[PDB]
Amino acid sequence: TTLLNPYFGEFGGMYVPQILMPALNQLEEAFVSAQKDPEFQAQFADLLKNYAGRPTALTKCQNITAGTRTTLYLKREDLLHGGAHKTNQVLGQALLAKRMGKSEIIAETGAGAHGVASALASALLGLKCRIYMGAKDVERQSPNVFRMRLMGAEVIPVHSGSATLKDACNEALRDWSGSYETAHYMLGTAAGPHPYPTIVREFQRMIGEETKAQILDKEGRLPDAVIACVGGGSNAIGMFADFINDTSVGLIGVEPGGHGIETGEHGAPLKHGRVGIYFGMKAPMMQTADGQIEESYSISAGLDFPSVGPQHAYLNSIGRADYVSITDDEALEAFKTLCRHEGIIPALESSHALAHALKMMREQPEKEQLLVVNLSGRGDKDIFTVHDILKARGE
Amino acid sequence: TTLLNPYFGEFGGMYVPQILMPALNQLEEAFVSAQKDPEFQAQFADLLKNYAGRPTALTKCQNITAGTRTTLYLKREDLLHGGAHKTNQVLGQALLAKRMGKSEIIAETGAGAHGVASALASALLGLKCRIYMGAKDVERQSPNVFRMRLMGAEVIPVHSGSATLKDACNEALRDWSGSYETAHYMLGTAAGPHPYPTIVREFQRMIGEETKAQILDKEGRLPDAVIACVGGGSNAIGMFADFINDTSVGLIGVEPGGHGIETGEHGAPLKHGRVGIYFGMKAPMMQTADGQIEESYSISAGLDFPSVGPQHAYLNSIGRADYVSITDDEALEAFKTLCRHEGIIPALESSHALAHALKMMREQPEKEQLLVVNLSGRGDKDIFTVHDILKARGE
Amino acid sequence: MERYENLFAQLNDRREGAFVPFVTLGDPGIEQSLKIIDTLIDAGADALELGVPFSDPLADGPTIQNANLRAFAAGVTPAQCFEMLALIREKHPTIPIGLLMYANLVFNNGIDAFYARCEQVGVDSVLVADVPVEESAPFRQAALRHNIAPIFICPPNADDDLLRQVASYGRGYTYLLLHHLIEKLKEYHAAPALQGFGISSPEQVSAAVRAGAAGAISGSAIVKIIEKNLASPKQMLAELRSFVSAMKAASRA
Amino acid sequence: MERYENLFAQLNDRREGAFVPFVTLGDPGIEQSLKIIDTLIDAGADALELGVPFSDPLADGPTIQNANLRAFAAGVTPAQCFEMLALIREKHPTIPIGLLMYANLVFNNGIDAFYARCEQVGVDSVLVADVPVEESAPFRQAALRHNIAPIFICPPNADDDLLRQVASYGRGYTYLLLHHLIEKLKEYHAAPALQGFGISSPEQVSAAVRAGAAGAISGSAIVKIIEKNLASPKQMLAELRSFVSAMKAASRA
Ligand SMILES: Cc1ncc(COP(=O)(O)O)c(C/N=C(\CNc2ccccc2O)C(=O)O)c1O
Ligand SMILES: Cc1ncc(COP(=O)(O)O)c(C/N=C(\CNc2ccccc2O)C(=O)O)c1O
Ligand SMILES: [Cl-]
Ligand SMILES: [Cl-]
Ligand SMILES: [Cl-]
Ligand SMILES: [Cl-]
Ligand SMILES: [Cl-]
Ligand SMILES: [Cl-]
Ligand SMILES: [Cl-]
Ligand SMILES: [Cl-]
Ligand SMILES: [Cl-]
Ligand SMILES: [Cl-]
Ligand SMILES: [Cl-]
Ligand SMILES: [Cl-]
Ligand SMILES: [Cl-]
Ligand SMILES: [Cl-]
Ligand SMILES: [Cl-]
Ligand SMILES: [Cl-]
Ligand SMILES: [Cl-]
Ligand SMILES: [Cl-]
Ligand SMILES: [Cl-]
Ligand SMILES: [Cl-]
Ligand SMILES: [Cl-]
Ligand SMILES: [Cl-]
Ligand SMILES: [Cl-]
Ligand SMILES: [Cl-]
Ligand SMILES: [Cl-]
Ligand SMILES: [Cl-]
Ligand SMILES: [Cl-]
Ligand SMILES: [Cl-]
Ligand SMILES: [Cl-]
Ligand SMILES: [Cl-]
Ligand SMILES: [Cl-]
Ligand SMILES: [Cl-]
Ligand SMILES: [Cs+]
Ligand SMILES: [Cs+]
Ligand SMILES: [Cs+]
Ligand SMILES: [Cs+]
Ligand SMILES: [Cs+]
Repeated sequence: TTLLNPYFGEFGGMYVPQILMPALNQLEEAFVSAQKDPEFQAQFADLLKNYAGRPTALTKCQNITAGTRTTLYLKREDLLHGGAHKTNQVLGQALLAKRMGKSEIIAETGAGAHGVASALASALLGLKCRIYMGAKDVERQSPNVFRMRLMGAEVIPVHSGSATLKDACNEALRDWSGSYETAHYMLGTAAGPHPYPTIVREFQRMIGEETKAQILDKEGRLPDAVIACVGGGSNAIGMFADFINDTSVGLIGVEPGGHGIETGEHGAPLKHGRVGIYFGMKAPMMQTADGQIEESYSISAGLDFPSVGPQHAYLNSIGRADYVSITDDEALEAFKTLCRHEGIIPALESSHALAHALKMMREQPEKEQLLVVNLSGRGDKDIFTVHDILKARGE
Repeated sequence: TTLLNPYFGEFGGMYVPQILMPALNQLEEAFVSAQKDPEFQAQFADLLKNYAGRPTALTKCQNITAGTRTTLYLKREDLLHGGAHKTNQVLGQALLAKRMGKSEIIAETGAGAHGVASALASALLGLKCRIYMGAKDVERQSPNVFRMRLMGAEVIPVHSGSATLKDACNEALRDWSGSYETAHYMLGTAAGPHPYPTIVREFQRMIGEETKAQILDKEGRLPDAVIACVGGGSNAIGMFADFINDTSVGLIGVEPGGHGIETGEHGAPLKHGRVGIYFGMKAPMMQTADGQIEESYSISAGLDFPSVGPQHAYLNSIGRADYVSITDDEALEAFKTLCRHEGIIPALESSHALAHALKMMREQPEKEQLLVVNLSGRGDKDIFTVHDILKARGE
Repeated sequence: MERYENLFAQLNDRREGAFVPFVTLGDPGIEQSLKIIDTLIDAGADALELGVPFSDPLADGPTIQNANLRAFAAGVTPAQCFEMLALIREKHPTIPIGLLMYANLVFNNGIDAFYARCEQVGVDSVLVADVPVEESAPFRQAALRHNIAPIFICPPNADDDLLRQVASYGRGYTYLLLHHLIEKLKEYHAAPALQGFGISSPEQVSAAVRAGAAGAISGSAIVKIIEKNLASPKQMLAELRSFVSAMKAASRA
Repeated sequence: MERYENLFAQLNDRREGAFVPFVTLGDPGIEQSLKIIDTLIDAGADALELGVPFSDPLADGPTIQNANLRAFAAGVTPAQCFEMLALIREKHPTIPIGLLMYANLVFNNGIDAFYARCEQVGVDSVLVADVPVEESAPFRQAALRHNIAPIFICPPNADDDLLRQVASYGRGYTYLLLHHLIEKLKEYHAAPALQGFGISSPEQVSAAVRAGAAGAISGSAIVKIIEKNLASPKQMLAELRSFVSAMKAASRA
């Protein structure tokens, strides 16, 4: 029994051990309550504005579209406190936890941006935060690990499974089942069991709402397309939601193509995987013929997840949204291009979305198109990775 | 002959070789023209809003003042594109250069934030940017060096003198004297020869203007004091300017105390140096008995400069502004405190201002006071430095 | 087949509790796994609960996480697990064999086909760890169409609506995890209840039976013994046998 | 004293250009510096321009930057420079001695006191590199009160208002850096003009004199020679002498 529909067509659901079902039901009820509560909404708005800095800019990028009939805007989630869109929904989830009377936070992270967002929200709001992170990630994300710890978070390394994001995801769920009377699980994407895909969308939807208002103000019409990268699906659905009913507006999600789809080393389950059940949801997975969950791959840690949120799988299935892939090399070029020609250093995750928009422009340069790319984060965290590549490839 | 007064009482002037005087006169005229030009103002406003993200948040910090009668707000220049206040005035100076028909930019940097701001502004606006940086700084600021280069800037190492910021400052001036028909010198603080102290103030004054409007909105009155760190003086004067004529509002500038004033290893010339002539201005200097310019010291690279802008020296002299110092250890504590209790990682420069406000609160905890600290930048660049210290001191 | 019902009938006529151990199939290898399992049965196991190694075992703690690692390290696959199950049933016609599965392994090649294969090799029940009763319909349907008992967990945070659902939907036995639970389950004519709550000593089995449960499941203590004796296959079996005998002793009274 | 005026009068009566070299005081050490300077004079230097090592020489390129390093490396201080100047004047009563200073070193212990010390040791002029005519009032006042000529630079980007100011304010000689400049300077009764624009060969001196300048200043080429011959103090002097003689030859015609 639920208050809201746990499914998007065939995809979604609540595929957790029975023990976790009261936790999910509790959270759903608290969310439904909160959404009707003007006091909660005011509190959330206050934090978004005065703490996180919303609304974020919408920047027109003239240099990179010169000599074409593409007009390109970037939604500047890179400027949000914390340096990525992740901060929006953590503030709402942190308030939900408080509303539920919980005093502790669990959160998974790989790259680290969600972990940092979870830690900063916990520091501000007086919650005790533990972050589960595959040991492999801990090893590679010393910076983010230290930011979290500076902010008073406990980072717990995960050695189980393949010791990465998925296993980190698994670990967070395990902990929550036994601690959910005291702890809230602050899931960091629009995936996992209901009600998370719904909550995360609603607590990210201001991205698209602001974009719409900003593009009407500047251009007097809606965009032809809005384009976002897809790790688990939060930044994309945050951009898409307010446009779903605007049927003229294209919704384009960009999965990581890795070394190339044909290599099998990618993170593009929506278009190149098949439906399975994992992480509490029925969704496209990268899986072995036998039904074991595969390891994904992307140069971008934030996109390196072998599944995708169920709303995206649904929007694809009915043709409302289209999903494409962008390889490591394409993302890197888009990264360099934005630094050089607009003076903005984008997250390598966000660079995938940018690369697809640049492809739309370059492939058909006399096509009139008004595009918005969700620039989900800044790329300070990526400058070493990019440096090491450019140096190894000889530039 | 000038259009505007080059002096603030005894301090300031235009102490450059004769060859540079036409460059300064040209720049002054272009500035006076631009300030009267609604088209220039619109262009500048556009970049500040839609590119840099202004207005910046004003965040009330409740956790760190609990149990005292201090109310503390932080002006969030840490959220500006680029991660520091430096971005504001580079956008205006870049437009001035264009207005003057210049196609190249020279800029000094030590820490690197100004260099990065100069590079990003140059990338956006199609200027060729070279950054002079003491070799010593290049060595220690690999990250910022790479950001600049990613953004297409040429970083030129300076081995002359002590191979640091001052010498970097010297180098930029040398270049400009010979190239000023083609190049604009984008000075990165409110110091050097007129008209720079004036231009930089006016192109940073939105900090204080926004603060005033924000504090009236939230509190219904002006602040008791506004507090800012002082490297060369830009962020502080940007915060102070719109409050100068509000005589009830305290204006508090915080110089780096280093290892302690009594050690001589600090960067606090306004209160502990003496007036000299250097870098094109008559201002307080750290100098030897013989009149050689001394090396300053601060844990914070951004504050490590042995002089200060002339407007600050003047405001001090007449008692309108008060200047204090904060040691390395005080700044570090303030850094840790803000991370832990508000979830904001401040620049170590900005941490000096925060530390002084925390001192005002703690020393007199029943004193009712409404304070604003200018949080001039975020402290991602400092996490390694802080890590290395905490590890070496054993935490 | 009626393996669970026949077992419970025999145990009820001998005033006797069930003792049921869990082991991971192919831990720490196929041949040793087969020998482990034969030792459990020879030592008094009333039934078996058998895990299939899975990449992402959400409901398992570190003990069984490592069991899976050990199995994967030996290259154990689901198909190999079905081969083993056939060999096990061929040796042991009456012992109830339940699987503990993760949903993706059941869903992978079609839910119906999975259950059909279970029936072919002589499995008696399937507990799918990450399918709550709320999502269970296609699993319990396929199970029943192929003569497999769908097993449901009754957790310590259960309510009355859940108790009716578990009672109605489950067969073979109810996987417990108190007297409110046990009596309501009986009131609702649920499959006989086995207590599985960290049972690791003979007293636990006794205490379970006394509370009105039909027996006890030792979901982890067995793999611990496997874990401690890796370097000594011989001693492994001795300790296994020792443990099971003790546990089984505690169920006769 | 009237050292500049007397020099120019003698050179005008011998239809002769001035040649004036620059060196950094104490480069590469005090004793060697004193010997360097005596070599310049013995080889035909009409006057001297002498730098005092400073931490931050804004108007200097790398040649002289390194000269300062060399001096500091020898621990040369302004007080030591004044000691040297006294010894130089004591040996050479008539040669005009000008200093090239940075403002802070003049301002440090009081502007008046600096100029008073210059007069005491027998200096004839001071050019302050980072003081434009616009800021020059307290410097040119103190200079004149102590019988020191304040020297001003007339740059290649000068205008007519600047030419009148330099003409009016400067004494001893005008530091040039064309015929528009030279003739306007004379029209405005400026101190005699010395060309100082990268003059590094005898022809330059000739060309300067022909344009109507009173002579030429070799602001850098001398220190280059110091720089090239560090390892060989003996040869340093020979090359210095050689160079100065050539330069000086070019001024007789
Ligand atoms: C700037 C930026 N841009 C885009 C993305 C992609 O994530 P999306 O916007 O949710 O699709 C990330 C994702 N980053 C992760 C992965 N977070 C994550 C991904 C999948 C499952 C669980 C997770 O915690 C993190 O842990 O911070 C990001 O940081
Ligand atoms: C975040 C932040 N907060 C405060 C400061 C202090 O500078 P202020 O606000 O101008 O007083 C800095 C100064 N940083 C320098 C020094 N810049 C610099 C300093 C002195 C002379 C020339 C310079 O380029 C830079 O090169 O980026 C900073 O980055
Ligand atoms: Cl709402
Ligand atoms: Cl509402
Ligand atoms: Cl381009
Ligand atoms: Cl810490
Ligand atoms: Cl901890
Ligand atoms: Cl765990
Ligand atoms: Cl609306
Ligand atoms: Cl419009
Ligand atoms: Cl469209
Ligand atoms: Cl469409
Ligand atoms: Cl597939
Ligand atoms: Cl559609
Ligand atoms: Cl396309
Ligand atoms: Cl078109
Ligand atoms: Cl204006
Ligand atoms: Cl105007
Ligand atoms: Cl505190
Ligand atoms: Cl580069
Ligand atoms: Cl270059
Ligand atoms: Cl230079
Ligand atoms: Cl107003
Ligand atoms: Cl109010
Ligand atoms: Cl006050
Ligand atoms: Cl006051
Ligand atoms: Cl002093
Ligand atoms: Cl006053
Ligand atoms: Cl005080
Ligand atoms: Cl008070
Ligand atoms: Cl289980
Ligand atoms: Cl039943
Ligand atoms: Cl000079
Ligand atoms: Cl004269
Ligand atoms: Cs365009
Ligand atoms: Cs993905
Ligand atoms: Cs904003
Ligand atoms: Cs307070
Ligand atoms: Cs300073």
